[PDB]
Amino acid sequence: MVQSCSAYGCKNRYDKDKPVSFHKFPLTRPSLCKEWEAAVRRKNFKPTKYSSICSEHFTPDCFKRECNNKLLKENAVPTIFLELVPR
Ligand SMILES: [Zn+2]
Repeated sequence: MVQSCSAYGCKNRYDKDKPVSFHKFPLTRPSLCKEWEAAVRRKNFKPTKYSSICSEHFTPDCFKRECNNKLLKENAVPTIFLELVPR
């Protein structure tokens, strides 16, 4: 537990061992960004400290980029909270 994320009551942990990464709510990805909202599903993901997501929810394939701490290409999505379902 060396870093928080948006995911309500998440079990993330920025440890030297745990290869978990963290990202901040992006602006380059807007429409798709709506998807990120699902990543939260909370009252209203306030960009104050919640404007960020952890890898634990993202798909391994979404980490194709070997950047410093910015891995969430157009593909990026918090699948784990994929609300998109047969309404
Ligand atoms: Zn998380």
